[PDB]
Amino acid sequence: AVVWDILDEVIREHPVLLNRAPTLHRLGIQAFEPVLIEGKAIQLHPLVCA
Amino acid sequence: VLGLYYMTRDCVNAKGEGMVLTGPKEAERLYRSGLASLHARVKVRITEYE
Amino acid sequence: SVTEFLKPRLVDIEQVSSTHAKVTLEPLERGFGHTLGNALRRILLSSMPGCAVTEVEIDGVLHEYSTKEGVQEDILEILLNLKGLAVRVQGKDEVILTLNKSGIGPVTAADITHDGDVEIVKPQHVICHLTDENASISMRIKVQRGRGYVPASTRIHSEEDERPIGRLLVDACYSPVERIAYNVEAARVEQRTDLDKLVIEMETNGTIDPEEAIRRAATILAEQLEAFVDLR
Amino acid sequence: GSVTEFLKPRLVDIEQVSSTHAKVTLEPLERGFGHTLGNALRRILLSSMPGCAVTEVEIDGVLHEYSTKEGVQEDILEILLNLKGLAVRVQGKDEVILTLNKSGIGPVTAADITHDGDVEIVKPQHVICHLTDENASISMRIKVQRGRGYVPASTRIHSEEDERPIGRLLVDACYSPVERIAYNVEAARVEQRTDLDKLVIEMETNGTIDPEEAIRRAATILAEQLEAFVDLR
Amino acid sequence: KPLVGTGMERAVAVDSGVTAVAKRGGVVQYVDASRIVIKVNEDEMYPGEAGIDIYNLTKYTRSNQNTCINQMPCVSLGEPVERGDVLADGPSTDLGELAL
Amino acid sequence: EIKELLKLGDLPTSGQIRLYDGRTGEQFERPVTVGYMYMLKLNHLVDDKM
Repeated sequence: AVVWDILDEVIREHPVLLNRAPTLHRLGIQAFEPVLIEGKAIQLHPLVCA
Repeated sequence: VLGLYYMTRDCVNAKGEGMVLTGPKEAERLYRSGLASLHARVKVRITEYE
Repeated sequence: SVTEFLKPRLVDIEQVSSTHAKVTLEPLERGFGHTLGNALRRILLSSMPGCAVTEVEIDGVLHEYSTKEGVQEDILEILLNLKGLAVRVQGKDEVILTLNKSGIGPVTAADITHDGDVEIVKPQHVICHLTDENASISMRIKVQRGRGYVPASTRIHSEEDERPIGRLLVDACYSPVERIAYNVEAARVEQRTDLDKLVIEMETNGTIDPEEAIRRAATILAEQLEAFVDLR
Repeated sequence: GSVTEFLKPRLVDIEQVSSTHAKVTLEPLERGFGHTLGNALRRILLSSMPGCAVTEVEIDGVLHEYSTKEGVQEDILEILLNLKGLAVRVQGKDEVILTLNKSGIGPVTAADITHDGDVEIVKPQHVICHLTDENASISMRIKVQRGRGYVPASTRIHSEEDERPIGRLLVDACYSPVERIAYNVEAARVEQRTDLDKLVIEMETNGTIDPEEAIRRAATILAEQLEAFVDLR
Repeated sequence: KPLVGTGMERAVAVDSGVTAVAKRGGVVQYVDASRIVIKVNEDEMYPGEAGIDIYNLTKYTRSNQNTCINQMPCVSLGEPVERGDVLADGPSTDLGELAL
Repeated sequence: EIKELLKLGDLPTSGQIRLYDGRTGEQFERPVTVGYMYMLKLNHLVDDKM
């Protein structure tokens, strides 16, 4: 579990890029600051999903 | 959008129509306490800025 | 043991002001945050005992829209100001106060007839503006101790239709809370990620600090429950 | 007057229509108190109630749940599903072992389970399997324990029991004995006093838990949680 | 079963190969988790035949898309069975009706 | 015929019922359509794609 603590420490300010094929226009790739959830689905904010 | 539309639509007759609220906080209270429905038309004291 | 439950820590309080404050709890079991927040909001809104101003009488007034010269604001505006009057009485549950003034400018609660049993918390509050000299305002207002909230259409009755010319009615916002909100979020401990973390945002008039109000609400609910808990 | 005071509720009446179906009444309650109390009670009752459940099964001659036995009508998976439905009360132990032996053609029912004097099978009519040959026989051991909520078998094995044997099987444990809760509120008549309410709660549960103990336990938990609020600085 | 069906479920479930259908009428003599033994009635059996038919169910096997394939009996000892009856359900079948 | 079947079933004729929100214990002002539906799982499980 110390690995989980380290993992929570590392990403605290580490943006990641989300991409949806096809990337029709440049909005198709965007940057987000992650939050860690159990499960296996990536969770988006609906507004940007539009 | 559906929620906002419902929230702002008024009706001719509703619970507590015509009363006067000294501030939007009291409007929120009267709604949450269930003594007036959202659609009821009322006079309210409001501050705005420019 | 099955009886185990993760009691929360009073993880923080953040006072934006004497009236405005936030209180946060972490962690709580799944679904406990919602029930506790909902129950507290209910009790604060509908059952908190308070002292409020309910009637006003003015000699030249028969109805809420009775015209009056000299005063800057309308009668309904002064009614709203009275509704906003922050007042607490420690003595009798029913008190009558009088205000009489002739002066250009604001009519603050500082000019009410003071009494040792009653504290106006915010004397700086303005009831109205009186536009001119040789113009006077004279009123009597009635303050009462009650529980919850009562609007005008609720208090009016045919059993109390025997009213004189000079009687007006004000909504008695006894419960001193001005706003209660709570929101629920996720928190993690012991590699568990199925937990409730709770945030409460609160505004109340200057009668009491919000912490005191929350403690009072908790005590009320516990005293309600007490007849059931056979445990120590 | 007495605006600062309150009346207090009590369990003025309790009624039982069946081993599973029960009705409880609280009186008197002040205005608005009824709904908040009913909502809190429903929440806590659904979530928290301690329960007794079936966790481990061991059957001779069976190595895994997907196999099949000679004489049983249903597959092993079906009989595990049947056992998951079992409801049982245990008093003296935090975990207990149950034993079953049957032979000969016919249904096998919880009545055939061999039990200790501290174990109550609520509904022996609950079938488990059918034996369809005279020489067919079934002989099994069951492990029963007490816990809150619901725990999947995945996290159960994630508890990392050292040296897991081969011939023992794991199922999900739905400990919670409460199945449905409803509350209703109506105008009271106590001493002809106004603004009083009578609250009623109806519940369907496994015949395990006592309704009165259930409500007292729920109120206990709620008061305990509120105590942390009482302390706040 | 699906509550709001279309009647077609019977034909599709029987016509597919997954379900075991009663090729010869009679009375079900024996059943277990995997074997079905049926006594053919006196009139239906041919001269010189043993008058008994047996079926073996595909208990568990890899489907062509990794799903399970299982056959479960849905009759009990001594129940009469009729020509074209469904003795054993297959995947997503209950009492011979499609059960997706 | 649907209405007749419902009427014999003692359910509301419109098929809408009143409903209470469990999370607060209050009542939705609008009636809601509650019924029974037939649902499938589509063999695109998340753990096969993550």
